[PDB]
Amino acid sequence: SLYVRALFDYDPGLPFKHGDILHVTNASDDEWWQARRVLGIVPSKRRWERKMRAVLSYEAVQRLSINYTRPVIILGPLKDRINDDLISEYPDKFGSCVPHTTRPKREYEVDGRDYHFVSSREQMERDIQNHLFIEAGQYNDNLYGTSVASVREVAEKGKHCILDVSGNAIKRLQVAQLYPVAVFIKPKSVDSVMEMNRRMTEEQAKKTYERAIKMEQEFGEYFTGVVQGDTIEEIYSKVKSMIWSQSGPTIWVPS
Amino acid sequence: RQDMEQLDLIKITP
Repeated sequence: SLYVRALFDYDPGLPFKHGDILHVTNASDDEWWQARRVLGIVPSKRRWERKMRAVLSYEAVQRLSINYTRPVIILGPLKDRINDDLISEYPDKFGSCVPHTTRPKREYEVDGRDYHFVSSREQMERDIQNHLFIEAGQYNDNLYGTSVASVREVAEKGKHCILDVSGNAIKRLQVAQLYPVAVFIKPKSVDSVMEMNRRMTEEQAKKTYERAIKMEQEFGEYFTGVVQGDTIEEIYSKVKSMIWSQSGPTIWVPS
Repeated sequence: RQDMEQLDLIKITP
């Protein structure tokens, strides 16, 4: 009774963006809801789902008091640049995890600083099957991954764990009860991608643009926010604003 | 970490 996260942009009536939390003040009408927007008229869930079937519509959400600092996952083109900005400019606000690997420790490496080294590939496989990792992968036949416990340690000491992970990790963290701020940075156009990345050609930028549209579709239920902008500085402001807003002690979580 | 930039991700069941 009744707050929902909108999973689409709506341009009518109450405008809203993918990620916005709406207070639905009246849902009696099958086609149209009245809604408030926890910073008008909006399509009902069934109406929007009919339009899209012709599916991301609304997700019910609720308040939670948490007792840890939320991990941060930035997705989309520009994520590497923004993650770099955050951890470098704000080292006292963000922490990173130390990943695990089965690759052998090399001469100048330090366990617990470079990696948590795992002596047996079979043991790391068991741990992955036992859901001890939020993300794992292979390189040169060795396994690598970011553990639930490493993220929990950062969250519990009071820093935001900046995670370079894919969208499938968001779900894993929700299950672990370490709800992340998950922000997708959505490009406006291929032109915009080129504007803010004068490195790429208009074939590379097009592929990047394409990949982002698909990512938003695939993981659109899991984002807690979506940001857009015409400059990197506008984007970066909006990301910091979103991190602040979604920091709690009080936060919105799926119902 | 160079190696982490080069991963083929494995799906975590379920």
